[PDB]
Amino acid sequence: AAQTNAPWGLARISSTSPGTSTYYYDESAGQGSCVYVIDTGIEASHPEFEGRAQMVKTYYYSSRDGNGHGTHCAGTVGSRTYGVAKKTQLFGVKVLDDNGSGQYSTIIAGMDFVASDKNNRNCPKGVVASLSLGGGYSSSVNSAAARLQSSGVMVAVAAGNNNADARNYSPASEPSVCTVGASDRYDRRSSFSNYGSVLDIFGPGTDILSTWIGGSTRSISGTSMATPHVAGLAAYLMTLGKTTAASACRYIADTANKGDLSNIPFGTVNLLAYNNYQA
Repeated sequence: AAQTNAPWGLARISSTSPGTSTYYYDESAGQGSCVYVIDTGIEASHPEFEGRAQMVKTYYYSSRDGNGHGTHCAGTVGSRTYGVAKKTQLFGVKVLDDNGSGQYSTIIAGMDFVASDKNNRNCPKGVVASLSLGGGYSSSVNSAAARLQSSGVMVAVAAGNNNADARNYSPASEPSVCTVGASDRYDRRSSFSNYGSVLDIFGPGTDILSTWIGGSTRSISGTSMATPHVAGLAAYLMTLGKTTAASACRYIADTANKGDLSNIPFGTVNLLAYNNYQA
């Protein structure tokens, strides 16, 4: 399938070169997979989600996304226009308040929630969780992400936006999950992207158009935007049967575009997420 005039990041993930604008992908499109977006919520009524999004859990007075961040990330995973995996099921877990903040204890509870809640959902092609969040190093936060991954969920986490080594941030620094840095449309490391040996992969993160609250759209930047590209890619590849939740991060790294990014510090992987779809 071909989506013309796609957001640059979608075109990038199906291309061997920057500078194109059509996204190419297998029409299976993540059907039968599920992606949890652990964030500020999801405006599931947005026409872009086509009834495929729902809130399953909140720790606050509402499950609604009063911020926009979670809706934007969910849009990059799975919206009809802005999403990588256009037929996946999206499940929102609101661990962040409407200012975008959340206690680590709530975030941990949300990860353990997903590890159990997947047993209440129909996801025959597999389960992914996208975590566009983080703070300073915490062994307990890393352990929660490790448990979620161990339970059979492909966990993708943001590297962070500090232009620093991600070893000092959580859950970015957890070895067993997929830690995602950000790139721009010219294949440069995004100016804010964290780096370091703990990164597994880069995805599009600068000037990413996606869904927003109030039935709208906007373009924002962050490793928060790169992470759902990778989460959606994992769901898409799992639906194709090419990989599993336990092996998808390694598979994405195996099949990435290699050596094409600029300003990657010595010792950080130079790998850009790529669907290897041959139309």
